[PDB]
Order: sequence, then C-alpha cells, then structure tokens
Amino acid sequence: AQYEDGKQYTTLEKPVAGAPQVLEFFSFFCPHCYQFEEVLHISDNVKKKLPEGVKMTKYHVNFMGGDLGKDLTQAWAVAMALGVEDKVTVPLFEGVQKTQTIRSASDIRDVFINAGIKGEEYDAAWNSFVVKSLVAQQEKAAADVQLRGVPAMFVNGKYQLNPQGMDTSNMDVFVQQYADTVKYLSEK
Repeated sequence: AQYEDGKQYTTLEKPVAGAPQVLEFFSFFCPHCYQFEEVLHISDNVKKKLPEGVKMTKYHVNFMGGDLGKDLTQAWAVAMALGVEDKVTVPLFEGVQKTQTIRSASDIRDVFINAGIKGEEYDAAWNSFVVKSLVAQQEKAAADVQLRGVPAMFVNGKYQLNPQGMDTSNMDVFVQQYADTVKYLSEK
C-alpha cells in the first residue's frame, strides 16, 4: 500500500488504552526537537490537517538533561496549567540550545518572567498539586509507551510516527508527509 506498517509508522504490539488521540513527546535538550519546533513547525502543520474533534497533546520527558531535564518537565507542566505554551516554547529551546543561558531552575523561571508571567503566579503554579499531577501525567504517558527517544508522536495509543522512513531533501515536503501520515493514522 502507500502507507505501510513499518515504513511511515510502526504499530505498538502493546496498545495503550484510553491514550490521548495525538500525543507528541519532546525535550528542550533534544536537537531534532528543536528542528521540529522552530524550523519544521511539525506540531502546527499536523494540527492544521487533523479532522475536527481531534485534540493534540504535547508532553516533556525526563530522560535527557538529568536534573535540569526534570525541572523542564515541571516547567512545561506549569506552562500547560497557565496556558502559556506558545509564549515559552521558543525562549526555552533557545535558552537551552542556542544561547545556553538556561543552567538552573531559576534561569527557566526567568524565561517565564520575561514572557510576562508574574513571579507570584509562576511560583504558585510551580509548587501546586495541580502541576504535580500534570507532571505525573507526562511521566505516565511516556511510561505507557516504552519511551526511550524523542521527538516521538503516537496516534490513538496504537501507532507511532516513523520519520526515518520519509524523504528529507526538501523540508516542506517532509513536513506535509509527516502531517498527512498523522491524518491517515487518525482516520484508521
């Protein structure tokens, strides 16, 4: 066929029940994740092609960057709780990978302050049980699918995107193939 298990996607031999429809995993330490977000704009182009009624979820992972990696998962939980993903994603990637000015939890915090979230509000969120369970969710979703690498995308808790099986000569064409595959899997 045109879409083949083992070529643009793989099937999970152990499917995850009740999983989010479209589930993306990343790390602010992850070089391809930086590309996916800032250069390719994957999450965005996927969204623009998903059918109506399909929600998109994106989670941070702990297994890169040791202690700071975990802080970043907690900070991403804060971002999700406050609804400010679209304001901190770029400065966090650049702070970790471009300028390398993020070296501690306090530097992560500075990014939110500079994006205009109030200190009082950030610290309250950071320390909240709602953020605690949002961290738990991120961890559980990664745990449910054996996650050892990022970027990664899962559809319907049963299919996993396989970008290695796609032409990268042209970045625009790569992205559309990626997005179209997600749509196909979505409709499966």
